[PDB]
Amino acid sequence: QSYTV
Amino acid sequence: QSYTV
Amino acid sequence: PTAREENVYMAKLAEQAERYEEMVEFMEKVSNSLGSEELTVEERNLLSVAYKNVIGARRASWRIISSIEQKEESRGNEEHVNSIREYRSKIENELSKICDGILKLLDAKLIPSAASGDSKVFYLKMKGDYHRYLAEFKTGAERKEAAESTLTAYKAAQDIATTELAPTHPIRLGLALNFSVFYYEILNSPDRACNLAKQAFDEAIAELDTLGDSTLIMQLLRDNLTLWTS
Amino acid sequence: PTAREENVYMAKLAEQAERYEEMVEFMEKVSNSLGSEELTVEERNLLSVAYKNVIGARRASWRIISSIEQKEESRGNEEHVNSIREYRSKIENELSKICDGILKLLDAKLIPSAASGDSKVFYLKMKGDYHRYLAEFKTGAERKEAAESTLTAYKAAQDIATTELAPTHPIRLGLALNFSVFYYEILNSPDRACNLAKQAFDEAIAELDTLGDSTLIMQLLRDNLTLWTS
Repeated sequence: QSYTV
Repeated sequence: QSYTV
Repeated sequence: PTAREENVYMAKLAEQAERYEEMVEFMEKVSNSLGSEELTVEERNLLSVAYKNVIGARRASWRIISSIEQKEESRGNEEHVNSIREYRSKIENELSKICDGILKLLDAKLIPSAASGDSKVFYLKMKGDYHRYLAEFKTGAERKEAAESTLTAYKAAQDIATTELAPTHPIRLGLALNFSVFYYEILNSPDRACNLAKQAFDEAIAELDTLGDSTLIMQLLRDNLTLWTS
Repeated sequence: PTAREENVYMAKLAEQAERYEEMVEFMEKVSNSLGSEELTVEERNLLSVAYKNVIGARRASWRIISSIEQKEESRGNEEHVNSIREYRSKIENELSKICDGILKLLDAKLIPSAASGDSKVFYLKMKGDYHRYLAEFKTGAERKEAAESTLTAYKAAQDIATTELAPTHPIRLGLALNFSVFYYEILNSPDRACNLAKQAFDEAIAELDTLGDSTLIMQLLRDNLTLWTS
């Protein structure tokens, strides 16, 4: 999991 | 509101 | 590898996934599938955590929507007030149904199955708690009867607890904590509230000092006691 | 005091009460009630926050239930694995339905209504995002087509963004952030991921230094970039 917006 | 459990 | 067994395991996957409505369902299957025996301490606590989370989300929303309706009714903004109340009714409806489901289960299966002082006080305190949630939003003749059912259940719970459980027992201590919150917040009687809370705290302190989670609840009685003396 | 107007106000009470499913419903009413005009920036962001919260709760549960199935399949515990997968299917089912609902709305109403570079990239990035959530759990021929739809939508979004929006524009920066996460996590191609993320970050840095939330997203590109170079 990586950051997304 | 008071604490309850 | 039994049905009871698999429903308990599913209830615990539901708890990890935070799908509390499903957790409630799996635990009712468990609970309605019992004969003369009662729920284990684990199963009972799982049912209780499931209902508490299903009702708490609605209580949290009810407080928010209610604090907004009050700010808006205070600025005389009538169109927003109708919109907010209609939203609030929808929430009160889910709160009545949730309570109705655990209160029916308590009268029909749980309470009749309670064979020891631990389980009796546990289910009776629970019965007191859900009638109390009904009272937090109800208003007239409805409030008066929710309040009466509450008082009756807590008293029955306290009779047993007082005579069969240690004052440091977390279920007895939690009963005192919730019963005194009832006096304070539903019955708007701060003095009966402080008296009951302080007596239970003192009895626990007394026992700890002579005979040896009960720690967390006691901090909570103290937090409420100071909060109220202000 | 109009229907559109009242649905937007209800959507905002739903957001405060954290009843996101209802928030989604109120915003679809809004969105399906529009003629040739598009949603305001406020309405579009409300629809988007509603869907994001409805899908995120299921993605969060899917990760939890999936991490457990893997630990248990690793100890060769077969009965728990069947129970966990059956739980996981239930969740995948809600994830497919949620995605299907916003993807149909994008093709039927939103995208055809997009009249400016801001809204076009916004809806196309969204289309890319929901096909990507489908790909995180799908597995075969299904994964390949979710992945293809994803890549197609992001590319269409990037074409517009690159030529019509500033590199410091939060929608363009968010597109780059999500598009590069797609390369990294669905396509397991860390190099295309780092390249795309770094190019977008640099172009933003370049513009800030000469021409003058875009701050938060840039921190996020950087956090992903270092996370990946490890």
